[PDB]
Amino acid sequence: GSGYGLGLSTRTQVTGYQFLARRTAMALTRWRVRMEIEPGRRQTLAVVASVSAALVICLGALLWSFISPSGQLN
Amino acid sequence: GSGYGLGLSTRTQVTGYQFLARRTAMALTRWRVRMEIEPGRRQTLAVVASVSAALVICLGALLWSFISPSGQLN
Amino acid sequence: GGMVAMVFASGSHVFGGIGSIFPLFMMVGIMMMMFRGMGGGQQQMSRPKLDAMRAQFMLMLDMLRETAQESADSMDANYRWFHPAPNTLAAAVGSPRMWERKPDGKDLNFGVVRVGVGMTRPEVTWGEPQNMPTDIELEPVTGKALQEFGRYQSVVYNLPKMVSLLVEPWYALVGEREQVLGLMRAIICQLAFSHGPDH
Amino acid sequence: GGMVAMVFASGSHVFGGIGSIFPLFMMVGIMMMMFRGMGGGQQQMSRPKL
Amino acid sequence: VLATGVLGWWRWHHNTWLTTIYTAVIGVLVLAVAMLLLMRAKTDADRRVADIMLMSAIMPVTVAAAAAPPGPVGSPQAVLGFGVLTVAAALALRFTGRRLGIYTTIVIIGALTMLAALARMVAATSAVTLLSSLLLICVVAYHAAPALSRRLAGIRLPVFPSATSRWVFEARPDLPTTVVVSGGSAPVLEGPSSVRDVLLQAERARSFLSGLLTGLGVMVVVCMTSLCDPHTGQRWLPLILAGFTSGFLLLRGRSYVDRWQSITLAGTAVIIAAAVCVRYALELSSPLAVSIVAAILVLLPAAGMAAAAHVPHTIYSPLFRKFVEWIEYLCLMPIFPLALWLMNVYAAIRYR
Amino acid sequence: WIRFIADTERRSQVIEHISTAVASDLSKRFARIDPIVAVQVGASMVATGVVLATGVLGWWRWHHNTWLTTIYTAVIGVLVLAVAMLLLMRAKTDADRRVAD
Amino acid sequence: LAGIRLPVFPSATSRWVFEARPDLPTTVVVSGGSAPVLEGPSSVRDVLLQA
Amino acid sequence: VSIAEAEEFAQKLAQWRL
Repeated sequence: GSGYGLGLSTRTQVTGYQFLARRTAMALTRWRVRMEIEPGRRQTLAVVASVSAALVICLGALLWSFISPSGQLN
Repeated sequence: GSGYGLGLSTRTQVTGYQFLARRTAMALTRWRVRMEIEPGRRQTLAVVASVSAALVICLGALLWSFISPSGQLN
Repeated sequence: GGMVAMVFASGSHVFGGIGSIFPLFMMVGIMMMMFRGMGGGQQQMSRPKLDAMRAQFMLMLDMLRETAQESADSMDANYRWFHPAPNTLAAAVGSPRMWERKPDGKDLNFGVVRVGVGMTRPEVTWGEPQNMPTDIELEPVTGKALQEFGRYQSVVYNLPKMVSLLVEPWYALVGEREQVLGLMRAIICQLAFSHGPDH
Repeated sequence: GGMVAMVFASGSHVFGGIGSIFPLFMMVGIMMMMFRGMGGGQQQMSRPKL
Repeated sequence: VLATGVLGWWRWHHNTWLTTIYTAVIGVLVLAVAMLLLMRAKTDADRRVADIMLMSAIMPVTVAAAAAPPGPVGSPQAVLGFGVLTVAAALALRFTGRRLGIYTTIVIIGALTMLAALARMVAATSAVTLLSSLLLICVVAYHAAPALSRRLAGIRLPVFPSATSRWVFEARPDLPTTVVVSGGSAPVLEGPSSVRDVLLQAERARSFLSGLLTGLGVMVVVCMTSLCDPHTGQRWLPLILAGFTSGFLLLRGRSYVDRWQSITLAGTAVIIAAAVCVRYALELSSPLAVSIVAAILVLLPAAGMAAAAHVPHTIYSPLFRKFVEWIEYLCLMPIFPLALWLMNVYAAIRYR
Repeated sequence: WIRFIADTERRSQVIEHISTAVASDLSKRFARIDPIVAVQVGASMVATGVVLATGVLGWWRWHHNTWLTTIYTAVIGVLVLAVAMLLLMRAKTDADRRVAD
Repeated sequence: LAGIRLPVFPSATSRWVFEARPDLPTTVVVSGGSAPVLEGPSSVRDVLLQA
Repeated sequence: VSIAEAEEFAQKLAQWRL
């Protein structure tokens, strides 16, 4: 039938699927769909922020490695 | 009903409550509410500015500690 | 690229090996900024607002669903009240519901007999949406939503089906004896409970 | 800033005059994109107005 | 199960092949009975019995394989054991379609422990590193839990360009399905096949999530309680990490409306604190340490009951409600930056 | 026993958009958390805590059988007992009594 | 400290009702001035003491 | 309906007249 298989797709369809995915994900944990506020987005974004901050500090360490190395003995 | 518990809240509601509070604080001291001018906020900001000015001087001293190190018992 | 080459031509060789990670990440970040697409003051269409419009449309559609369901419950109770199941008729013999049917024109249930259950079209009357966008102008999410809504919410399931004696000279029952005689026995007792020998 | 600073620790000091014009001009290009990034306006809604 | 226990205790003190050889037959026998019961079982009562026996067979088969390698017990034995356990549980689940909860729990603890032991097998690495990695994987896993639970239950989300055609409002509606009952042999129709199946999927979804949370809860308590140590330098670093982790889970609980799901999150948050208190008193035993621990261990839960009783009948202005919410996001943010410090990543690169 | 058994025949009900459908059905088959249960959870945890406190305090005496263990445990007993008394006197339903017990 | 409580927001879970049945007035009594009297709703009457 | 159910129903109805 229709809708099956690996057909083509568009950018408006990608967001459309994510909209239904969030709304159904909310219904399983809160059993209601009002979605006056959309907390899934924020809780996810908080993780992404966490990962980004770790990498930023890590590169800082790489930056200092060239500025003041350990090989300058004697 | 009645808004019991710790439910989520919209940013539009936050200023709404804070507005009703300021208006109520004025009634207790000035016994009127026309509020041609709102001195409550003006008076409050001046304190925030003083504390802010004090923190800036501390950063200056902390910065000075890195420019010319020395020490005292602590 | 001019900066890296100049540093390399100058003989520093500092960016050799892992140091190249700095130019590499920088080049990628610049590419993402210039690949973000159109975002303007008039070109306001973006996910944060399209989702809101999507969210607003889904919420309004459910209230229409509630209105239909409320009307549907009213029809179930009414039809059962007029055409009960054959097994419930035995106890009801003493009740005033027996021999209740009348032929005097206003009683539309005269000559109608319950034969089973099935699908039927509700009493609601749906109005077509004004200013409908063409197929290429339709937003995908609201399209299937409104499309599926019309198919399922246009009929009500498990309702009592009926046949009328006033419509045909005969009704040929074709199937195995047990089915044919089984239903006829159901038809006979239904008629007998709802209509008197005077009719 | 890090990309530039890393070269000074190596001592090549290739920047200054001829070399500096690249990072100097390059810095403006980045700021110019964010300005285009903040496009639109004039809706005029604000906390003091509400 | 007791039989496998003494046989396990022997293998931990004696290197002989006895346990692995002798246990195999024990499992096959129980498995056969279980097989016979599953073929013969018809009622729900039978199912309870059948499920119990089948579950009982997986335990011996697991330890039998785990005891197969020679020499001192270690990483190799665990990899084999937890692997087949995972395989056994998954297979049983796929074909049985019952007891979704407990099996799912086994699958997760099996899978995650298998990957952990393998790393120690293939590379020396370190315990602190193997544990910290599990903590981070779990933190992201908690956010995915609602999504995995959607796909595992078979929920599908159709999206297509309306068959590349206009809406057909007047299409013939779908034909209703017919059903019967054992006692109530008279058939009756209940509705469309496309809609009725969704009802079964939903309770399965609820079932996977409940288990999925439980499996994850177990892993974090084991991991968090091992990372902290009373002798290691900068003692407070791994300890504060347990605090933010507990806070995050405790506040996250208000996101779940189910009775047991919400409680399990809270229980998980509390047990993490209790388990750390005990470890801090047994080692480095001293009068001041035990005095303070005993108080925390009774006051902490005492404060909770107080909060539990008073919050439900009071009113709070929006400004405070907005404040308790942000505590969660502020607690999540430091987890990754702190975990890498405990793993020594910044020093290793800085001393490249 | 002779009994009257009512008719259960009624219309079927269908919701097509999957998210709303999942919420509607899932909301009837299970029970949401409530304040009554919350109080019982609190009572259970505090009980578990004090039994854990006595466990560790009771282990310390094997190495230092000093007055600390008895002195420390005695005050805990008094506080808990005092609270229960007020609860017993204030109780209105069996749920409250379970809490007190 | 005085018990002033700001009005609660409806949190967008209900529609506005323009005329629900009004709040019942409250009665008061005194021993010497034995005749009972009424003066208004509880929600309003308390403000005169809170201030 | 079976013959027994019909006769049962029929016997109940045979008890009444206008």
